Amino acid sequence: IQRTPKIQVYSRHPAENGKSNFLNCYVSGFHPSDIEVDLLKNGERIEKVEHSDLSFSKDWSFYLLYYTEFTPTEKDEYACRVNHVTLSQPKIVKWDRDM
Amino acid sequence: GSHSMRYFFTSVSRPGRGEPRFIAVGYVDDTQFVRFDSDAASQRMEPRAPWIEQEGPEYWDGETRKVKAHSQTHRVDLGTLRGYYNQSEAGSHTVQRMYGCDVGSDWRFLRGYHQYAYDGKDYIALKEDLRSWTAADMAAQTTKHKWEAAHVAEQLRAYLEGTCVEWLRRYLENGKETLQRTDAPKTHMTHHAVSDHEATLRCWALSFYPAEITLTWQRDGEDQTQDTELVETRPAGDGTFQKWAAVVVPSGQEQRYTCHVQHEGLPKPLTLRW
Amino acid sequence: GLKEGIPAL
Repeated sequence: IQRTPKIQVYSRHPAENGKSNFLNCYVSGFHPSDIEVDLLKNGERIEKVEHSDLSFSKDWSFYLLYYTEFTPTEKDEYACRVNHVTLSQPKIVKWDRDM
Repeated sequence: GSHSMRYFFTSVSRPGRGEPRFIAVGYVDDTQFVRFDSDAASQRMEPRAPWIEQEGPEYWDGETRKVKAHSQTHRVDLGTLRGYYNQSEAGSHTVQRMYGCDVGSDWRFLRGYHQYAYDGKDYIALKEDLRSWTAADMAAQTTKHKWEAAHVAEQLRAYLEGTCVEWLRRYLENGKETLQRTDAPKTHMTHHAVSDHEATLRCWALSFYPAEITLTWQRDGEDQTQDTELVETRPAGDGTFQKWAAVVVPSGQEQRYTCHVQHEGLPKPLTLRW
Repeated sequence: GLKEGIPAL
């Protein structure tokens, strides 16, 4: 079976410029488990990115949290880039900063 | 509220070289407490919550012994399924298993689980009576026959009804400070104007535990599901969860709408209004 | 804690 990932990009806390925070990329609802997830700062790949232990939901679909410490600013743009067998091009989701 | 202990196992075959990638994780409710990864350096079951680090060396030796045996079972399973489905050794395949127990508010046994999937599809599952099997296809039928002859349901029932709940009760007591604490959602509303005629109201629930929550909108006191969006509940990364719900409204009528939040940590549900 | 042994398919 093949299921395409759902992606949310968001901060752990309400974002304020100059205040340390965590940038999250939550990927879920996918199968198989092989997946490539990168966090981006102004188009460039962030290096110090950790992730959760692989687990799955009632319907057997996988989920992972990728995350890194960051300090938001006005200028810096953030995003999550995901590649998976179900995707023809890598999927880039931008951090909206809505909360 | 009810409580649960659940273990999740994933094995992925690596056809080019070597043995499958095996990952095991254990949860109490929505809190991960242990992990094992075949690709990690320790080759030990590792703690992922403070309260399980209370457990001494004999616990960690036992869980490491059992999880490595679980790993070998799944290695053999991948081989068996390749034979049952007449597949080559060229492709990568996945097996997943989940088992565990639910208890109620009184900490007494409520339900048990033991189920299996191959390449993301249902394979075999223990039924709620813990005495019979749901086999999804003819390959799984062969497994069912084998397990029925070897009295596997009886073995699992003994664990799920007894030892499993004893483990859960022990963990609930030892991790009382967090595991028995509810974190009520921190709520607020935001407003987004797309045009002079349309506005979006978003109702936020942040920093809550457990993950179960209901967000609903009303206009003039009656529910509304139309022109609404509800995102999947997501982890904050610090043990708590986040969710939002949105409604599209005519500009100037925001005050008609209310967001309602139901959660275990709230004695009475909350109402928010712009 | 894990079960002492799980069944092979």
